[PDB]
Amino acid sequence: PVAVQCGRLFDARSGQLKGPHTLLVADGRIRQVLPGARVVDLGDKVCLPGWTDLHVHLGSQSSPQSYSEDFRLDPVDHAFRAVGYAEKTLMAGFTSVRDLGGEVSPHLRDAINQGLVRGPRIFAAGKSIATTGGHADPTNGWNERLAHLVGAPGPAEGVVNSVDEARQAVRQRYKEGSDLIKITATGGVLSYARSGDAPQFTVDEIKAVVDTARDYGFRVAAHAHGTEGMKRAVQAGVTSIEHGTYMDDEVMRLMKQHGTWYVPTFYAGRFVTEKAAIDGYFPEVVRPKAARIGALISQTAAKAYRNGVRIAFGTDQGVGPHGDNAREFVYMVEAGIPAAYALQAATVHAAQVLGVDDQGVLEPGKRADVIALAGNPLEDINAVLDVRFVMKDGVIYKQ
Amino acid sequence: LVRGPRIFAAGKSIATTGGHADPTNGWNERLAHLVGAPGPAEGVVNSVDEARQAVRQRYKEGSDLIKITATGGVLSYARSGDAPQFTVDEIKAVVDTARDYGFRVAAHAHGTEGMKRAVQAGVTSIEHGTYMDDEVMRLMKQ
Amino acid sequence: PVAVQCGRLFDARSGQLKGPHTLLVADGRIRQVLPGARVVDLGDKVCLPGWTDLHVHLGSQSSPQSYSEDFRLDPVDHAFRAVGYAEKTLMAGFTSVRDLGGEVSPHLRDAINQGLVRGPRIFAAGKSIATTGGHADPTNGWNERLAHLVGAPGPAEGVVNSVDEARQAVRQRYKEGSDLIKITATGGVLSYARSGDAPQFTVDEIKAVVDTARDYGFRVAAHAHGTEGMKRAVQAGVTSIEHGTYMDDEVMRLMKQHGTWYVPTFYAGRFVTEKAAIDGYFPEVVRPKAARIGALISQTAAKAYRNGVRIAFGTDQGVGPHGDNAREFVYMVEAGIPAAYALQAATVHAAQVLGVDDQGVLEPGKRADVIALAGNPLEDINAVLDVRFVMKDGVIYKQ
Amino acid sequence: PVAVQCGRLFDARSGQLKGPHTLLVADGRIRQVLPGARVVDLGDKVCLPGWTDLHVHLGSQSSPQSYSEDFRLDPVDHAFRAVGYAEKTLMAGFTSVRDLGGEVSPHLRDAINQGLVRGPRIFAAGKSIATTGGHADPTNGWNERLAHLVGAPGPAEGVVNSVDEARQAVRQRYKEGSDLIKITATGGVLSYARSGDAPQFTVDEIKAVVDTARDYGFRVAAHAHGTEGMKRAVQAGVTSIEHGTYMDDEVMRLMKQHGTWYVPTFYAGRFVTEKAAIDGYFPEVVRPKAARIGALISQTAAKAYRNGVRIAFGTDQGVGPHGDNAREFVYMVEAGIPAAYALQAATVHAAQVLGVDDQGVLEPGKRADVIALAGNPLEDINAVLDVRFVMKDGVIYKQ
Ligand SMILES: N[C@@H](Cc1ccccc1)C(=O)O
Ligand SMILES: N[C@@H](Cc1ccccc1)C(=O)O
Ligand SMILES: N[C@@H](Cc1ccccc1)C(=O)O
Ligand SMILES: N[C@@H](Cc1ccccc1)C(=O)O
Ligand SMILES: [Zn+2]
Ligand SMILES: [Zn+2]
Ligand SMILES: [Zn+2]
Ligand SMILES: [Zn+2]
Ligand SMILES: [Zn+2]
Ligand SMILES: [Zn+2]
Ligand SMILES: [Zn+2]
Repeated sequence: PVAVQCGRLFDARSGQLKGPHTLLVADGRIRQVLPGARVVDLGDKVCLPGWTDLHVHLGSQSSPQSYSEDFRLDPVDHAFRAVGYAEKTLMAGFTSVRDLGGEVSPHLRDAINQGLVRGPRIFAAGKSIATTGGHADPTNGWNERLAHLVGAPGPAEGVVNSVDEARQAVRQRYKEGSDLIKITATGGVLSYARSGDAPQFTVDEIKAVVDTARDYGFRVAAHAHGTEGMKRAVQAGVTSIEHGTYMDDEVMRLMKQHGTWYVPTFYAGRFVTEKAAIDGYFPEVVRPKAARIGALISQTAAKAYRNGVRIAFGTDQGVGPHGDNAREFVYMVEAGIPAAYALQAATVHAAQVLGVDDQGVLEPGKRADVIALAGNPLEDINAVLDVRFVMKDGVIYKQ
Repeated sequence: LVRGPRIFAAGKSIATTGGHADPTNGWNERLAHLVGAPGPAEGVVNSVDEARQAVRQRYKEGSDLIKITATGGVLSYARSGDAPQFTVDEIKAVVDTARDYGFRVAAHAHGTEGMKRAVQAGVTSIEHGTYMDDEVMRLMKQ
Repeated sequence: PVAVQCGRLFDARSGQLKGPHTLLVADGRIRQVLPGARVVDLGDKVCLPGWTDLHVHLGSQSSPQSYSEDFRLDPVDHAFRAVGYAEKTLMAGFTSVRDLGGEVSPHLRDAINQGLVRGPRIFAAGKSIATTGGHADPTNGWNERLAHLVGAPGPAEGVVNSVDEARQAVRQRYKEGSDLIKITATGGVLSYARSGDAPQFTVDEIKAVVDTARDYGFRVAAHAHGTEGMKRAVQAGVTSIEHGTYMDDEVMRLMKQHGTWYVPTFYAGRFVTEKAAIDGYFPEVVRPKAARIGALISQTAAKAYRNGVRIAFGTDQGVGPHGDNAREFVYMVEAGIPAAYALQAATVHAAQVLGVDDQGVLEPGKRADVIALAGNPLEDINAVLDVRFVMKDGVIYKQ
Repeated sequence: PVAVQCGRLFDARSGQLKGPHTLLVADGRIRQVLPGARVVDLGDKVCLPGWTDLHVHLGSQSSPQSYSEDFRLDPVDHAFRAVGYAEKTLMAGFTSVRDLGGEVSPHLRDAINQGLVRGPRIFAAGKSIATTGGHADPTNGWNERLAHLVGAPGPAEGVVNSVDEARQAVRQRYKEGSDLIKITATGGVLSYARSGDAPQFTVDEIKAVVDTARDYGFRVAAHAHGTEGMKRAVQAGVTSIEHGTYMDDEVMRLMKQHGTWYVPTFYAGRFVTEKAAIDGYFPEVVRPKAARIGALISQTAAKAYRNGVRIAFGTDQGVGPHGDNAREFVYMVEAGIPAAYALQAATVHAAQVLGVDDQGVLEPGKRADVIALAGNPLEDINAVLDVRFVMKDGVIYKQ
């Protein structure tokens, strides 16, 4: 039971910044909010709800040695790195994340929930579902010998080629403690494959995935660059679309009429655009796709925002360095999106994307996830780069 | 050889991947890798043809009837307890295959949706009926 | 470039407590000691070299649920616990440990060396070498189905039955990044096997293990309860003997003539004796062995010390809770061993056991592992339970 | 707390029949014997210690359908028969048995010890150790397809071909919960192999088996028909020899000097001789061996007894029907062995063969295994076929 006196409070529901306020917190919930036991004085700081990043990969981080780790490193090394990654993510002001791929994240979520390590609240997708040769196929680029001693990946490994295999893959993800489902509808940039945006799912397979996920209470996120795969994913009924690179007017209309959420991920596009100029950083098959696809996200996201498509906050950290997520906010404001909507997309719209109602706004009966900033972010957007106070579930982690 | 009652045996219970009767729930990655993904011979089905093969495999092993788990359960090492784990097509395939071999089908069900699917497919008995409601009651009576 | 000013200093080379001293720490080494840049002041505290624990298992900790973790838990789950275990071990005053079994410990050592997590300096053995049905056999207690699924373990898994297999197992431990070798010469208490002290190695096999390890520059530690297996291990040429449970005068003469080190591990025996009186804590096949064997270590260690057998500090944490290793000191003093020798066995004798010469004494040119206690340990031993200052390699971790 | 009053008592230590006696049974042991709480009255019956059968196979019983059960029956089907087999064996007067082969018998021993089923006290050997193509090879007679499916058996399956393999096989039998070791030194009758008495072990392999078993505290029993293999087994140091079919003067001298025990098994030879005259009962490869070898046991056992070879009681039930083991007594008497020695071989010599000292004679401080006969066995041996009172460990199972 504590009382946090905030000099200025940001309302995520209305998007407006209020004046001095007091928050009485008990049992990890916001017990009461008073306009105008232990006292926490942040009377010269701007208070906000904890941020949510809807696209992270806490089990990896890009480096020049990435494309060999799968042959040299064990999951235990990735877990030891993920401890520091999760600590840096929590200290940057993000009290919740959605992990969109990786088999160490559910274990890390269990460890954080038990109290062994510090970090955010993780909504884990587990292994991403793909087709043969797809963006998430775990055998792309392997020679004949390794592929022969591995075998052709199947539904247990996340690779499907029919409706029944898609059903089995969704059920296998449920068996392993996943919180949601992730599919790759088209090709990608960082995969060891020729194509970058070709459609890799049929409408029947995506419909089977969505129908199976509805039975287990799972939401489906879709990775899509090309227009045809994005259209198939939207018409099948996925909840969110990732990177939306080649989105057009018909896809925009379908998104608006369906209510699908859009996650642009400015940070990943800028990172892959900058890192493709360095010789030898990416493999020769990856570099042209990175150079071509990275420099379109800002334009596509600005066009989608101007047309009324619902946009939510997500960065794809795992390509960029963990702990620098808030820079995305800056990229959102220099692309023509107002700062208030940018903060709403990380606080109140992120909860709608996640399908929960116990977080997002500083209201009674909700989780006590509170952060504070030195400066007011509605005038200068760089103020989000200096987080002073972090509290999660009523426990103070930075003060 | 021994004393006891007259036994009508069902054998291994048919389930889906991660179901209440899945024999690999809660096993770590190593044991599950040396076991492999259970299939129709092990009682785990994910399609109509797999359900047909599972019913025929139970017949091959001298079963007297068929047992399926339509929803989740309590004592299983799985997260859910009543979520629907069978599609209507799979249960219909199970019942149609069992009718050919003279088998009756018993269904384990806690949640309402799985119970409704099992009843509308044509199972003989429903087990534990935990979240039964008025519509399921009417369907069972009819 | 720091200078630490201690009110009283302990000399591990001689076993006496000196007066005020100043130590100049630069580049991670002890540069120069002065009788009587930045200044650290511990003028009311007693300064000592950092302790070494020669028997730990940082990848496990005994609990009521232990004997099922082999079927329900993954290595990443163990690594997430090992992070906290290592943090507690380092914080308790132990800047160096010798891990005597486990496949996670080398990865934790690499992570600590890279700076990802905090912990002591680890000398890891990796997998322990045993025979078929031995104390360290990873398949003991499994049913026929699982045992057929995995197959009979061989030299790669650490199970040997001949001279060539022992050679290959030593080379396989070298291939996996081990710093030393560990064998189980007899049966044990916590294994799922019927015997507790029967001889499980032949002289030829142990000689082959020692001869192979000598080529690769390793030292061999042997776990031994029974007199025949321990005699075989001593006569083959192992470096240290663990738990010495049924040691007698012929064995004592052999160790005195051979120069073998002895590690009693009071804490493990006391812990198993206490836990054998709780119903259901241990399996039914384990409880009688624990009750019989636990209550003999104290007497055997005292009677070995009275005859002049060289004794080194070890606890077997992993059986007891990590971070409580200093309590072993108390068990050493109440058994008739002077506190000066108890501290020397953990500082200067531990370095001799490890085979290194860059640690153990606070002398110029050696690593700067310095701990400080509030009270004086040479009058009351319980003062070892309150560590106030911990420094390792020149970096302060507690002050 | 019971008192049993017997009209006449047999002294197994001396071989004489005493007069009336009273035995006080408390806590499962014989407490005190009186010449001349609850009272059990057997005043018109002869009291004896419970018998021991040193050669049984409680997991099988010979039948016309035997040589197909390896392909159509599961172990549970055998356990359900073993329940009744053990009940009949205990009810026939045998309170202790030594099982000389089978993977179900250790489980039956555990079940009887836990009290789930009724039966005698079992000393089980587990799998029998043989060489490639040996009498106990579990793959003899299979076609190429099945043999390729299972693969060539190794030490885990009980087949050895070298010293290290024999060591590993002994350790593997120890790992599976065996109480002793069993090897087949020569060929046999009931195996699906060409030979019946050829030497199938080398001296080095048997010496390795014996030396390994001595470390783990086991005794070794060797099945042997031919003189070369039996000589090798005797000179290596086995504890007992089974069936002794082609024993000669040199072998007899070797057993007399070494102190080896001899188990003739009259019943098995008589049964195979009787069943070799029925068409189709045995396979064509088995019938000539049975007809040749069965009709030599009686003569060999009698002529071995005349030379002073120590003889112990054994039948090989599993070949003949369980519960008819006492008939062997008759076969012993008509072959020239006195009834007193026949009873001593089953009571006091059996304990020496087993290596235990808590059974065999009705003396204070020993287990209370007491049987009673209606008639006097020292005048008519057929009285052993009518057992009226059976008690084991102080619990009355028949009265
Ligand atoms: N994960 C994305 C990275 C990316 C995002 C956005 C733009 C460009 C690249 C991919 O590999 O396809
Ligand atoms: N077998 C049932 C047990 C049960 C029956 C009825 C009610 C609750 C539990 C299950 O695990 O689901
Ligand atoms: N590792 C030892 C534990 C132990 C140490 C000392 C005494 C008793 C037990 C064992 O299981 O055998
Ligand atoms: N087990 C013996 C049976 C037997 C015993 C005695 C004489 C003849 C046969 C065998 O098959 O060889
Ligand atoms: Zn993506
Ligand atoms: Zn991604
Ligand atoms: Zn049920
Ligand atoms: Zn040990
Ligand atoms: Zn140990
Ligand atoms: Zn035999
Ligand atoms: Zn036999």
